[PDB]
Amino acid sequence: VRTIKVFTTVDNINLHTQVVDMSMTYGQQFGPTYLDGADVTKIKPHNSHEGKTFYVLPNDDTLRVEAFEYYHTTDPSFLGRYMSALNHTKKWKYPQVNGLTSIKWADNNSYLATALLTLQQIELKFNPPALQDAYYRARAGEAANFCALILAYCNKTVGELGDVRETMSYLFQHANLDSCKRVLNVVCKTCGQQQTTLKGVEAVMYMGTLSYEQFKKGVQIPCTCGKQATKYLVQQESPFVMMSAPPAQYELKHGTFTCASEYTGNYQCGHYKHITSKETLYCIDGALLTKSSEYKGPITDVFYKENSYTTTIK
Ligand SMILES: C[C@H](c1cccc2ccccc12)N(C)Cc1c[nH]c2ccccc12
Ligand SMILES: [Cl-]
Ligand SMILES: [Cl-]
Ligand SMILES: [Zn+2]
Repeated sequence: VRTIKVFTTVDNINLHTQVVDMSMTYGQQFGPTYLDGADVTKIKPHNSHEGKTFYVLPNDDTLRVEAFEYYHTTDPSFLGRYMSALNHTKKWKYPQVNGLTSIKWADNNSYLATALLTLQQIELKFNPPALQDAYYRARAGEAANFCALILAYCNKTVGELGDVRETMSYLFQHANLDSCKRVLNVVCKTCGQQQTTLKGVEAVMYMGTLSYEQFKKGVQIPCTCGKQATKYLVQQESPFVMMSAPPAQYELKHGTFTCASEYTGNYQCGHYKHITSKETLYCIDGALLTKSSEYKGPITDVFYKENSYTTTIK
């Protein structure tokens, strides 16, 4: 009966020394077991595994508390889905483009690259240590854990096409946006006026207009009475806002926005690029950079900086 010592973990923070029997598979001793994202459940220990860290499923109360404190989910499939994604994302390339960590195109990942670039330019604090830790690694040029976590949190698999807005909506649920506040006023000539207050994620996302300036002046929306009403922004307290709309030709102007999602294609099949405003306009398309003084193209999300806005409309 020969043995080696290894560490098991659910979080890569808390390591648990195990003595393993070299004549049994990891799966027989631990249940589902991963080594650097690879599924080694049906593999027998190797002398070179001595002192290495293996991920296991949280199969006791100690490991369940550790997994919940790290990932902020009790979903028992999570660790498995993370590890399966990570097995592929650790093989992607993470180009430095204009001081930002991007992703070289692979496995329909344009929506993920656009989300990754966006997250480096808006002010957001994630609540799960897993997302905070992986975000810092992605900033340091190694975004594999961060991309695999995004896929697991969004219940998406490597290879699937995706929507930046839906990705941002899920990630914003795991961010501290509690103090974000939005006040709206809607004016219908038939129904009269309606003031509402939104908090949290709803306070920073809007669907139907790209222009923050037009949101402040008033946008036309369908009223429940079948007429068009005017909705405008009374008050915003947030460090950014995200303005989305079905893709349409749109002019982006240097210095008037943080960054933007360009989308070419249809609802099922298409490709994202990312536009960012620095000293001029940069278009980042995975590894590919192109720069211009002006931009006109199919835009679906625009991000703006904010702190505190109050309308002067009385
Ligand atoms: C930007 C785009 C989109 C958003 C909203 C309205 C649109 C209308 C026409 C064409 C595209 C539209 N996403 C990716 C499509 C999309 C949404 N959810 C998805 C889930 C998987 C794959 C693609 C998608
Ligand atoms: Cl793509
Ligand atoms: Cl963070
Ligand atoms: Zn009305």
